[PDB]
Amino acid sequence: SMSNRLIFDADWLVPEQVQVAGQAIQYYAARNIQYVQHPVAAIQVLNVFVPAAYLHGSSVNGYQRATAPILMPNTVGGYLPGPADDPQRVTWPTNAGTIQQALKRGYVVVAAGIRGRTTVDKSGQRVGQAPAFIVDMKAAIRYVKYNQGRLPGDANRIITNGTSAGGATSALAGASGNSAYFEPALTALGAAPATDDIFAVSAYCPIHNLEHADMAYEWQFNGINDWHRYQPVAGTTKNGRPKFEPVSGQLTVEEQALSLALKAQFSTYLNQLKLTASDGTHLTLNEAGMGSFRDVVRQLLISSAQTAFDQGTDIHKYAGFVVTGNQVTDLDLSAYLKSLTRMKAVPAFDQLDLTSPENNLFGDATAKAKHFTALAQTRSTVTAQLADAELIQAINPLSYLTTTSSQVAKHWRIRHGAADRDTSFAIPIILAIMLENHGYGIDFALPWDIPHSGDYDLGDLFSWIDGLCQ
Ligand SMILES: CCOC(=O)c1cc(O)cc(O)c1
Repeated sequence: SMSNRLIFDADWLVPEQVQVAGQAIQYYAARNIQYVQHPVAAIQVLNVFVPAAYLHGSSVNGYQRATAPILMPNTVGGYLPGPADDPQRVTWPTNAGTIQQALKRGYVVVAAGIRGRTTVDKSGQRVGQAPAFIVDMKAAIRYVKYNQGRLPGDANRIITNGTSAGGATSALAGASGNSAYFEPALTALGAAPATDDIFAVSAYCPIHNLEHADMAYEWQFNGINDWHRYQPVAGTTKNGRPKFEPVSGQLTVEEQALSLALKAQFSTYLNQLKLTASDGTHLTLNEAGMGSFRDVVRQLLISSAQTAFDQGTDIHKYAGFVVTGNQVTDLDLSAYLKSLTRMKAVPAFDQLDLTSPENNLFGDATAKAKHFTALAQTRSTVTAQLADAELIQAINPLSYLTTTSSQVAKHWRIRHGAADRDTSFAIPIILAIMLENHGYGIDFALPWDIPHSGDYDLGDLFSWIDGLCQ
């Protein structure tokens, strides 16, 4: 209610500890903070964790109470609700380990609870579909920045982090700072009267650019007709990890047809982006999906393999790589992709029967699911509606990156595993290049043999953060 003044009190912080790397790490915690005046869902709370030194006037890793970076991780996966995280949390989903390490590194951590596609209110109406996820992320950022100087850490040094859907969430927060589009939603929530532009973005395999992901996916996996992924089983746990029974299928001629068309459409979309290499040349693809852009994808995978090769890794686990002496000199991209295997069917994202997580994301209180591409809407196998064009645009990080804006985060670090088949490599690569082209700092790589995951290189993530903030 309006009784919630959204004023943080350091007095709320109580002492706790956790074991990390053979050491006891002491911190303080304030949990279950209602970060808007008018929440519609119980998940809309945030947890604050603070290195103990900052409540004793002291330093960690060159940081103080006033100057510490504020890492704002989220637990969003599959565009599902993301509960407020906790270094003590053991139930799925959680990046508790990351919080532990971050506190050890001297970062303030603000772990916000985020609505997702399955979230219902008191009446049982859906209130977590798009753009609830980013609205909540922004509202939590606004709470932190409103409470600058009351809350430990530098609110001008907010660094978001997330994996997959959560990576898109993090990238979107960095891209869309102070966007007028989200103002009516934030106002109706009673979010804090402050800005939501952030300092830096960490994103692991950001599942974004959803309206172009089907085209990118088929550009990559066309010619490969068997798909291999995972699906629900159960068994009672102690901490709710939803378990994955395998299922594989075989592309129908209808599917193959869509695939070939989708692949072709990707050339057109890609070319109109006017992406440039650092030499300044237009990155392109021809009608068959070959060209300088494909060569860039190939070079990043080659770079990935070389790093692994130099560490004694057997890169021939996958097919396609040419090694000449001590150098990965070339790559048969098609052979590699076939050895990697296709994961999703066709379309990969905007399914014709509205059964994808992204279909459900684009639903509303009235519609459980919607299409978000013209092709899937035209070829729908169920009665369906197209999601609003402005909404699709609003939750795509790329929409904001057509210029150097002061509202866009200046510092970006993006990773997508070289064994991650959940979206085309082209998707994070486009994001990476567009950032570079427009003058933003961008640290990008496709880490060797890394599956759909995140937070696996914390030592390098934290080194990157420290390079920015100290
Ligand atoms: C399975 C967890 O990762 C996700 O967040 C995710 C989200 C998507 O929209 C699609 C996907 O393959 C994974």
